[PDB]
Amino acid sequence: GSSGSSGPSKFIEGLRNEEATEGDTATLWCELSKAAPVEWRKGHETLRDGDRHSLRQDGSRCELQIRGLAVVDAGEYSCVCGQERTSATLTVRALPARFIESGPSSG
Repeated sequence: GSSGSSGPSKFIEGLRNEEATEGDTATLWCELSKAAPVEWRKGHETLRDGDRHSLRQDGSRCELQIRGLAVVDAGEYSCVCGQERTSATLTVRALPARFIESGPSSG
């Protein structure tokens, strides 16, 4: 018929340097050798779902979301599931200080 679950949870693809643009919403993902609840961390704190953050994983796929990208956010995100742990640097290009204009010409 079917099989069970053998071996712990090990990152297959692992997290890679995610470079996005300020303002946008960075989205990182990583494959898992097995289906299990993982955890995301940003520096000296454990990310959580509810505050400008979305932590969810489908079967054996993790996907972290960080609404409100900033220059400070860009650093190093770590993912912990059980015994193994991965890390990756995130870059955030600060939007070019621009201005808004009503209109070039009139008519």
